[PDB]
Amino acid sequence: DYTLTRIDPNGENDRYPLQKQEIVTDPLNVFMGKLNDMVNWGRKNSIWPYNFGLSCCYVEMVTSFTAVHDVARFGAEVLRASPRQADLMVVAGTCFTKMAPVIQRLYDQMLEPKWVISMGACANSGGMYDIYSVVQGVDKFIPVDVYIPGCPPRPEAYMQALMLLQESIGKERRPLSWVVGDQGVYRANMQSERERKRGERIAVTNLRTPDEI
Amino acid sequence: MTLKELLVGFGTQVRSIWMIGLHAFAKRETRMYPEEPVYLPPRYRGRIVLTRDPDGEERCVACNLCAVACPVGCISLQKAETKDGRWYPEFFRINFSRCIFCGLCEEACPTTAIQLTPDFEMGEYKRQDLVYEKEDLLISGPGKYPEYNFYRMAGMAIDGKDKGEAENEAKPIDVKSLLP
Amino acid sequence: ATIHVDGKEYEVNGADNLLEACLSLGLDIPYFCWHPALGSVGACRQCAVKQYQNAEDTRGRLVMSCMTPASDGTFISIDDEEAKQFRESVVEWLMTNHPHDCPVCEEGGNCHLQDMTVMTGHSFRRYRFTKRTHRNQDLGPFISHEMNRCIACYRCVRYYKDYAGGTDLGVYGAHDNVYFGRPEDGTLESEFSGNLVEICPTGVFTDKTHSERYNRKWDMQFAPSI
Amino acid sequence: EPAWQTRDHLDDPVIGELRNRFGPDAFTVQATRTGVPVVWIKREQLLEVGDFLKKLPKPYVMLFDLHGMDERLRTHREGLPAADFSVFYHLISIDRNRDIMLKVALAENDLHVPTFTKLFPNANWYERETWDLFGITFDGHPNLRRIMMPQTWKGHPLRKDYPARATEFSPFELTKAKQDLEMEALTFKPEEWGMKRGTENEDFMFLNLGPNHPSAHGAFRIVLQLDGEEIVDCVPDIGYHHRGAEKMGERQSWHSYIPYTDRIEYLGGCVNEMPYVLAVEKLAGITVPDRVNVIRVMLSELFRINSHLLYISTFIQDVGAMTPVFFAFTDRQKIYDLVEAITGFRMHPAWFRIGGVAHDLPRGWDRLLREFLDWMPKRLASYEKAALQNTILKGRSQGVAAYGAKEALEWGTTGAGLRATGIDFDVRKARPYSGYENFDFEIPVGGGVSDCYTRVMLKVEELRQSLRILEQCLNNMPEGPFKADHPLTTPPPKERTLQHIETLITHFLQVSWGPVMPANESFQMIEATKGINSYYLTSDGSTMSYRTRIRTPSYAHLQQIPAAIRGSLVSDLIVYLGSIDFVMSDVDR
Ligand SMILES: CCCCCCCCCCC1=C(C)C(=O)C(OC)=C(OC)C1=O
Ligand SMILES: CCCCCCCCCCC1=C(C)C(=O)C(OC)=C(OC)C1=O
Ligand code: SF4
Ligand code: SF4
Ligand code: SF4
Ligand code: SF4
Ligand code: SF4
Ligand code: FES
Repeated sequence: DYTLTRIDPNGENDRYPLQKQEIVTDPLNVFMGKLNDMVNWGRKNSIWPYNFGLSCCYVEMVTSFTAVHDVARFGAEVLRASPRQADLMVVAGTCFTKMAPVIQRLYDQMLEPKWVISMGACANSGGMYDIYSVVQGVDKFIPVDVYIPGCPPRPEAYMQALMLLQESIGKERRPLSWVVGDQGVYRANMQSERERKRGERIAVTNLRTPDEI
Repeated sequence: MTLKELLVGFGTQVRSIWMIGLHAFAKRETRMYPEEPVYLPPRYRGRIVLTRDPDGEERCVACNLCAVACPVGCISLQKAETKDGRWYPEFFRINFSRCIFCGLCEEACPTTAIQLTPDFEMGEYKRQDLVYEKEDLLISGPGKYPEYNFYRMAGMAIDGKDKGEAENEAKPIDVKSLLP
Repeated sequence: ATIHVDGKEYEVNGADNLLEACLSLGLDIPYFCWHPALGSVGACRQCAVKQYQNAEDTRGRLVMSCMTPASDGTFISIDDEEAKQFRESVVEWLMTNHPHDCPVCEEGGNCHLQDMTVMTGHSFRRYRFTKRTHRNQDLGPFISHEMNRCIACYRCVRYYKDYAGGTDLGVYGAHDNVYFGRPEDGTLESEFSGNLVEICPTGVFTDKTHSERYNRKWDMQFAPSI
Repeated sequence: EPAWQTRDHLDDPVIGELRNRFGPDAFTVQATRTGVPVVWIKREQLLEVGDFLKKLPKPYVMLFDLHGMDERLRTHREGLPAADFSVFYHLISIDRNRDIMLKVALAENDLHVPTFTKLFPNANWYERETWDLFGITFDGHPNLRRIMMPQTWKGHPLRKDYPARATEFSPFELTKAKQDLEMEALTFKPEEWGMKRGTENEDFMFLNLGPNHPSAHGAFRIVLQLDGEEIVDCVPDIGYHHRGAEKMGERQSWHSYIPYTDRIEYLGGCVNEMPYVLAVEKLAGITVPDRVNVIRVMLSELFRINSHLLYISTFIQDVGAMTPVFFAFTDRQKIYDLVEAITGFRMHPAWFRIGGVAHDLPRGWDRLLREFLDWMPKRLASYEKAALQNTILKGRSQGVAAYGAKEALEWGTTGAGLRATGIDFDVRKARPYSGYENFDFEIPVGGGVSDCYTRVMLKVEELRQSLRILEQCLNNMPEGPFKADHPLTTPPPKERTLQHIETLITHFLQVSWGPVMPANESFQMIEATKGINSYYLTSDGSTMSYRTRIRTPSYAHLQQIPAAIRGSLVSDLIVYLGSIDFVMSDVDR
C-alpha cells in the first residue's frame, strides 16, 4: 500500500515531473524502524512553509499565519523567504503560464525533503479560469502532495490540509542517510478523505435555515 | 538632527515598547482550531450536497439548470425517469477540485435539491478523489430548506399525486362531461 | 410596399401580412398561432401592434399583425405602451393555467412559450386561483403527450389536418376545456406526426425517443447532416 | 427621467468646442448609456484633438483609459463608422468634472494608430497592452513589446478568432526544451531597454525584485539597475498575473460573470462587484430601490475597511514592525464574521446581483455590525499611537517617493495618492453612485505632496470615514425589497420562482441562456479600495458581453513607479511598494 518515486533530472525524460513512480509494498529492523518513526515525527511536527504567493489563496494563507488562527501552534509559521530553508511549497494562487517556469525553478531550488500543497481551485485544476493564459492545475508539472478545494479555502481548511500533510509524512519512508541505503522515496497510499467522511456526511439530515444567523 | 527630535523619538520608542507590553498583558484572540469547532453561519457556502424532500425521496429532477448556471462547468448529470414518471438524476458528479464554491447552482435550483452546507474540511491527497459522485452528495434529509417539495407544485403526474392534486390545481374536467 | 414601423420606413412585400414582414426585417413581435408554413388564423391574439392610418394619428387601433396585410401606407407601432400591455396580458392569461412544470419538461430551454413570456417582460403573477388540469393520452412510441402545458394555439391540428392530411388528431371540448389529441388512445398513424414536437410551441407533444435519454438544448452538440 | 437613458450628449460644451475648432464634419457623436460623450474621430486628427483637449481653459488633464476593441463580430453598429477594429481613449477633466471618450476606427489591414505617449506619458503600458492583446501597432511608440503575454507567444488573445479556453489548445506540457526556451524568454535583456549595463568606474547590478520576493505583492518583478544601493533605473515587468478576465467576460453570461468580477481586486470583493452590476443595470434599465443601495454601500464600506486594514498592516510590516498585522487581521476576521453572516462567504462573496443582491439581510446582522463598530476605533487608535506615530516609521515614510499633482495627473494616479497631492476628486462625491448622497462623510485630502506617510494617513482617515458611513447606515436602514421589480432582474426572487410559473420561466431562461440585455454601451466608474475602478460593457444584444473593459488604478500606479523612485535607494522602493495599495490581479486582470 505504498508508492515509490525515484527522480532523475539527467536521465532520458523530457516531460516534467522528472520522476518515476511505481506501486510497491512497505519495506519496513528492531531499531531502524523506531529511528525512522522518530525522524518522521520530527519532520511532521516541524514544517517550514515557503514564502511564495501567487494570488488570493496566499492572502488567506497569511490570514492563517496571523493571531486569530495561530498556525504557529502546529510549528508551521516560520515562513522562510528562501527555497533552500523551506520544506513545504504551498502553491497558493493561480498557476499562470508565464509563471510556470518560475514555479518549476523555485521547486527545483528547494531541497530534500520537500512537500507540495496546492491551495484553491486554480492550483488544483485551474478553477474558474479555463483561459488561454492559465495552466490547468499545478500538478501538470510538479508532484502535489495535498489538494485543497476552495476559492479561497478558509484558513482553517489550510490548517486541515497541513494536518493531512502531517499524517502523510508520519507514515512515509525516506532515505535516512544519502550514503547508506535506498534513496527512493516511499509515500503511503492513504484512504481518501471522501470515502473516510462519507459515513458522517451522508447521515446529515437537517441544517440551519439561511434566514438565521 | 535636532535634540528635540531625538527626545521625541526616544519617548516614541519607549511608548511603543510599553504598548506592546500591555498587549502581552491582554487577552488572546485565537480561535483554537481544531480543538474547538469553527463557527460557521447558516448560509455559509462550503461543501455541496444533494438533499431530499420531507417524504424521503431525492429532490433533484435532473433539470440541468445547475450545470448550465455553473460558470466553471464542474457539474455533470443525466436525466432518468422512473416507472411512475418522475425525473431523477441517473448520475450526478461535481469536480470539487474545479469548483469555486460560488453558490450559483444553489441559487439556480428550482427544487432546492443542491445546497452549499457549512463544511470546509474537504482536503484530499489525490484530486481524482475530489470528483464527488451521487453517492457522496445525496444526504438523508432536506438540508437548509425543510418543507419545500417541487412536485407538490408541478403539474406532472407521479406516484402518490394524480392530475389536479398539486397546489392551486383544479380537478381535470373531461370533455365528455355533461356540464356546459 | 412601404410601411412605417415606429417611425422608421421599411420596404416590405405587399402580399405578406405584417407579422412575417416585420419578422423578416428583424423586428421582434411575440406570436404563437402563426407558422410560416401553415398560415394565419388569428387565434392566440399575441401579435398585437397598434395601427395608424395616417402619419398624424394619436389613438390608433390594436390589430393583429398576422391578420393585417403589409399594404403601402400603414403606420404600425410595436413597442407602444398599449400594445406592450396587451401582449403582456395575453402572456399572463396563458400563464393562469400553465403548470409549474418547466424543470420536468422536455421543452425547457427549447420552449417558444418560455421565450415569449420572457420577451413580453411578464414575470409577476397576480392570479391566485386554481389551474385547470387535463388527463394525458398514449400517442404511441414516438410522441409523448402532456396536455396541461397547452395554450390552445391550434398549431397542432392545423398542421396535422390541413397540412399533413392526418385524420386522428383534432380539437375537442369547450370554452376553456379544449383538448388536443385523439378520440381514444393509440398510435398517431400519420407518417409526418413527428413534426408535432417542433410545431407545438409548448411541451405538449414531445420526442419520447429523446425523452428516454434527455438532455437540454444547450447541452446538445449539433451538426448539419443529411 | 431615469439616469440609464441613452443620452446623445450634445449639450456638453466640449462638443461645441470641438465643433467650433475642427468643424461640423470632422467627427461623429455616438449615443450610448455610458453617461460620457463618445466622439468617433478620424485617425489623422487624433493628436490634434488630444492637444485641443489638453489646451482647454479647464483641460482634460488625465488619460483614464486607452484600449482596443474588435468590432468584426459586432452586428448592431447603427450610427457608427465602419470599422474592423477600434481604439478608445477615455479622458477626464477634473475641473469640469467631466469625461470624454474618443474612438478611432481602423480597418483589418491598416492597424496602426499614432502614439499617445507624448501627450500623456501613462499611455505607454496601455498601448503595449493594446498591441499585445489586439495586434494594433502604435507608430512612434518607444518600446512596443508584449506586456501581458510572454515574448514567445503567437497570436493576439483578445481578437475574436482567438480561442478563449485552455481546453481548446493542447494541455500545458512542460518539457526541458520548453522550460529552457521560456527561461531565456523571461531573462532580462538590458540591451533591449537601453539600460547600458556598465560604467568605467564600476559595473551596474541587475537584480530581480520579484516574483518571489516578500516585498512584491504578487507574481510581478521589478528589474533594478543598481550602483551600490542606489537605483539608476527600473523596469517593472508585469503580465505574470494575467487571468484573461476580459476574454472571460466575452465567454460568460451577464449573471455568471459576477464571481469573475469579484476576483479582479481580491481585497475588494463587493467593491469590485458594484461597478459591473451597476453597468449591467444601466444596460438593462434597472433602477434599484433604496434598501438595495444602502446594503451595497454597507458591504462595500465593510470591504473598504478590510482592504485598508490589510494595506496599513502591510505597510507597517514592510517598514519593519511585524506586530500590528496580527491585530489588523483580527479586525479583518471580525469583518469576515459579519460578511460570512450576510453573504455566506469570506473574501469573494459574489453576492451582488443584477437589480439587487442575492438574499435579504439575515436576522441579527445589526448585532455583529454593532460589535464591529464598538471593537474598531480603539484598535485603530492603538495602531496609530503604536506604529503610525513612530519616528522610525516616519523616517522610513515621510519624504520617500514623493510626487506632486502634475505627476499624479500625467500618470493617471487615482485614489489616496491623487487626494494626497491636494486634488479633491472622489467618485463618491463628484459622480455619486448607489445613493452615496444620503450619507454624511468627509473626503480627506493632502497638502500637495504624495508621500508614503501621506498616503497611509489618508487611508487611515478614509477608514474612519467608512466607519462613519457604516454607523449612519446601521442607524438608518430602509425596510423594503432586496431586489428590483424589473423583469431583467437576474435572478428573480426565489419564493416566487418556487411557486409561480412566470417567475419560474424567467429564472429558467435567465440562469441557463442568460439575460438578454439589448445592444448598447454602458460605463460605470466607482471609487475602489485602491483607487478608481471602472467597467465598460459593450452588449451586442445577446446574453453574453461583447466587450468587457476593466480599468484599474494599480496599473497606473505601477506604471508611475519608475518615474517616482528613480535615483532613490532600494529601501525607498520597498516602502513605496508597501505604500501604494496594489494587488496584481488588479494590474494584470
Ligand atoms: C537546531 C536549532 C534550530 C532553531 C530554529 C529556530 C527557528 C526560528 C525561530 C524564531 C523566529 C525567527 C528568528 C524569525 O525570523 C521569525 O520570522 C519573523 C519567526 O517568526 C515566524 C520566528 O519564530
Ligand atoms: C508570518 C507573519 C504574518 C505575515 C502576514 C502577511 C500579510 C500580507 C503581507 C503583504 C503581501 C501580500 C498581500 C502579497 O500578496 C504578497 O505577494 C504574494 C506578498 O509577498 C509575499 C506580501 O508580502
Ligand atoms: S482559487 Fe479562487 S481565491 Fe484561490 S487563487 Fe484562484 S481565484 Fe484566487
Ligand atoms: S458553487 Fe459555483 S462553481 Fe461550484 S458547482 Fe456551484 S455554480 Fe459551480
Ligand atoms: S438545478 Fe436542482 S433540480 Fe435542476 S438538475 Fe440541478 S440539482 Fe437537479
Ligand atoms: S411547455 Fe414551456 S412554459 Fe410550459 S412547462 Fe414546458 S418549458 Fe415551461
Ligand atoms: S397542443 Fe401545442 S400546438 Fe396544439 S394548440 Fe396546444 S400549444 Fe398549440
Ligand atoms: S400570431 Fe397573430 S393572433 Fe396568433
